[PDB]
Amino acid sequence: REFRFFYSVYADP
Amino acid sequence: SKVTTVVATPGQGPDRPQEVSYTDTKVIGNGSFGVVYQAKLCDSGELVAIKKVLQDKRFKNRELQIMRKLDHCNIVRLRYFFYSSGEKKDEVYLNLVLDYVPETVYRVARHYSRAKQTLPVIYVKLYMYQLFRSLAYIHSFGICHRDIKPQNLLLDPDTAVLKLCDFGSAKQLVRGEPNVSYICSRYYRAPELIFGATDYTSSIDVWSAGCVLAELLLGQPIFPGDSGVDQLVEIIKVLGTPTREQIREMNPNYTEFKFPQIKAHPWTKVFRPRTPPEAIALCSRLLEYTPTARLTPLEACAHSFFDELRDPNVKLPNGRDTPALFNFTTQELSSNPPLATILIPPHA
Ligand SMILES: [Cl-]
Repeated sequence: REFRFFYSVYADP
Repeated sequence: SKVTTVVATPGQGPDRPQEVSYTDTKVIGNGSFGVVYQAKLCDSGELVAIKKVLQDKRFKNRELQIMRKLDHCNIVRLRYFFYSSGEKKDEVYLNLVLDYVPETVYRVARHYSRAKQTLPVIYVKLYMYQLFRSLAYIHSFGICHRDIKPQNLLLDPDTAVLKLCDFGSAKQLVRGEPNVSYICSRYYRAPELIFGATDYTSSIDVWSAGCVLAELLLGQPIFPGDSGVDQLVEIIKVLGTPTREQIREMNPNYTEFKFPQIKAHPWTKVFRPRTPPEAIALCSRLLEYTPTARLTPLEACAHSFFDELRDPNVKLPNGRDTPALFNFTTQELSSNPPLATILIPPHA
């Protein structure tokens, strides 16, 4: 929605 | 274990096709013409991102031709490009193979915003300085990104290296030749774009960069809204009602319209009290109604807000060395060559 990648070290997909 | 081979042309260097092999393919995001894959080059083990773009059979792809001539440490590097099928039947897609950067500035911004914490100012200086460098580089070619936003600012959080990505809206602007006004994403559109101007310059990237700086200082977008009216009201609440001279600098077709009558809110009250005054001073020189009054990217790099980065003793919070900041080229400095006095400190 508002993120580029599904994955990030700062959150959960 | 599945290894895929395609013939592909290197992003830079000679126009010579070569066999490229990659493995460990996995979906990492969405694109307008198909999903975005992560892959690992077999020859080097480097991670790459592969995204699909519709190839126009009439004209050369504007994003491809722009990326093949760009080479800058703060811009995502095009490794290879090739053609293939994809989502829609009977369609040929352009595949852009990019160096993979795992995080963005938006992810870091929301990480601190959710925790009700301020992003440390040293990271604000680093990210914005690298962004203005990438803008000064592409603007020197006459290229305007036209879609500056935190999600398009790739970031390696360990080394604090920033790379500008997504040149799908980028265009070499020619004065006297009109452009579409529907570019740039909500929250970050310059007021002349909200006014539907077809005659605009690369200074729309500088407004968008000012919106990014303000968001990093506020913990939330400075000019939110789902329509241009709601966005314009938030802009007017800060900058005040645009004068008729200012509207003519944006879009003279809008000079006689009825706008909300609001006096400007003081810049020192837009942000929290503990915001560094240099950051506030820089934002006031970026978020200006009159496009020619905004700082150029190279002028922004020399602003006093980034003086800490030119300290010979500046160190990252974790303790690492700061990334490359002063390797300016003649092309990058061409808009104002004698500005290298400030930009290149004596220890560089
Ligand atoms: Cl993101």
